Amino acid sequence: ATSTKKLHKEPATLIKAIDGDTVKLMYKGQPMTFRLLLVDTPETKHPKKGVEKYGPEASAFTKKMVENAKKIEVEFDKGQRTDKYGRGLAYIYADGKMVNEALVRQGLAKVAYVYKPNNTHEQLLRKSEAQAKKEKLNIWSEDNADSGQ
Repeated sequence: ATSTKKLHKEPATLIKAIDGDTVKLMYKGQPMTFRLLLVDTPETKHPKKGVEKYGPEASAFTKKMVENAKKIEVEFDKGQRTDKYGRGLAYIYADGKMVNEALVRQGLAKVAYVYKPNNTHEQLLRKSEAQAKKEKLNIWSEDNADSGQ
């Protein structure tokens, strides 16, 4: 595949995360929001009696992986760069780990709708989503017995 790859990663710092998909990071010497591309997080405000499933989970792993990951790199996809709300459409890499591939392989986020041309790390997100569903992690842990009946 190519000789030395055609995509690189720029250095960025942490500023202030808000949700599991919305995270503010310092890039280009300026405060810019970043929305995990091809990623989707569950709402934690729908319920007023407190989330009993997984409300405060992706948000805690987002601020914990970004606050600890000293090497945070960002990689914009050849697709657009900013959504219509000024969101940084790209992928995050905490400690050389695809933050998006982590929340998805952990069973705390599903692959967001796929819209071309944004489709680079798509098949990869499909494999991680299948693993979480194959391990019954968090949301994928609904099977009770399914042994005959």
